[PDB]
Amino acid sequence: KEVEQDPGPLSVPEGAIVSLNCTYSNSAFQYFMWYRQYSRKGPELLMYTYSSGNKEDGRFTAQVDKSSKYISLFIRDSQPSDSATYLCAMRGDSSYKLIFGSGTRLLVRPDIQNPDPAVYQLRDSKSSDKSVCLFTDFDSQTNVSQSKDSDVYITDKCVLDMRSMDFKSNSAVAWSNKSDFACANAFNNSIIPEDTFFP
Amino acid sequence: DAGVIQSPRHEVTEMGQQVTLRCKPISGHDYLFWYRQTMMRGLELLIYFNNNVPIDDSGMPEDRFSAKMPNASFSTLKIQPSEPRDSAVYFCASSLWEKLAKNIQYFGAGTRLSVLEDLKNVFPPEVAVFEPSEAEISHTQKATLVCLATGFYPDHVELSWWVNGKEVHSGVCTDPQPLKEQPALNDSRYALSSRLRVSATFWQDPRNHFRCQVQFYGLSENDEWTQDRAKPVTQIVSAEAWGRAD
Repeated sequence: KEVEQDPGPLSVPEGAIVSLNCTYSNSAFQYFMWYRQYSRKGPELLMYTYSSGNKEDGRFTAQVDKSSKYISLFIRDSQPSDSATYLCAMRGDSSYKLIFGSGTRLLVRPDIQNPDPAVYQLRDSKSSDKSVCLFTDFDSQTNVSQSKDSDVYITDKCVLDMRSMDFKSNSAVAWSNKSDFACANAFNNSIIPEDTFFP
Repeated sequence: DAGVIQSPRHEVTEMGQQVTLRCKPISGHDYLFWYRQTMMRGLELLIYFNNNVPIDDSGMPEDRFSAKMPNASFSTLKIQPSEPRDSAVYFCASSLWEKLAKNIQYFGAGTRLSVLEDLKNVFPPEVAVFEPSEAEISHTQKATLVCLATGFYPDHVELSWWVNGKEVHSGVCTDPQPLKEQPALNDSRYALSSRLRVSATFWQDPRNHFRCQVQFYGLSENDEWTQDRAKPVTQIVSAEAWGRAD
């Protein structure tokens, strides 16, 4: 009663087709269904199928192959709202007990129409001391790596959406209490586009 | 309409103490399952009942864990005494006979449990709001504020932005997870970041008020605390900033 599933996390661009899948060894498993789990939420049913065949619902197609003992979930035209962990759940007919796979994290990256790569300095409010560098408006085809040492903290990309203006963007943050630390060489260890600024 | 309800949502406690998680399944449903979820073992079934009678307890540990449904609309899961390795998210699920055939279980929002070796490792969060850069406003007719929550443990926190006393989601982005302030140490304090972007004009309005808010889940009333330090209780720490033009 054990099922295999690569945890990922796989990162794909909005519109990309994605493939998730589990494999198992017990032939007793006769029912299969995919659940979806959003960060800090409970799992929610998404798809389910019996024996061999392929169930298609909108952008999702679920399959199962009892011979290969292999189950898959295809998401076409991946949308940001699809970012979550997908868990395959299976069981036999002698019990309603479900067996789950560890689950795969999928991060589908928002497609930002007009990039404007730039890094800024934000001042501490009231009175605090620790430079805070913002890297923003860069395209989703850009990765943000961790800083060499630990005194310089960095958070991965994050997309915000200003629904009032049909506009969205990314941003990563880097802060440190270290003296030599300054924006401009704040993201050195990351492959960033040509754009950068300085006050 | 009303889904599965679990309580409490968060639960931070010291080892050796009893912990009681409760769940209320959906009306009508005569099947109730209990699961646990961790990064290492994944989502695991512990026990499930049918009409208040437990059917499968294979996933239950030894007698330290205990479960039951005294009646059809209430179940309980008890750990006595608790231990660090029991830390996890415990989910309650509920279903019917006909739904289980099509394999549909309805899961509750879950209970995050953290059993610690001792409470002296618990610290609430520090919170700072950093103001936008003049360049970002000149280069673009938009202003991005930034919030930073640091030095908190364990990682039970919920950060939110409030604009003029109202919570705003449009133009917000928070770090999916927190990052350890010192990865080296087996345990370590955490930090989380968030950002809020409004239109340059909105930020330049001297009336608009922006406040970053972080809910932390720590100790409670009965939790002992014999140390000269602001008891690290469940609370809300916040930083703020006002709209300005110049």
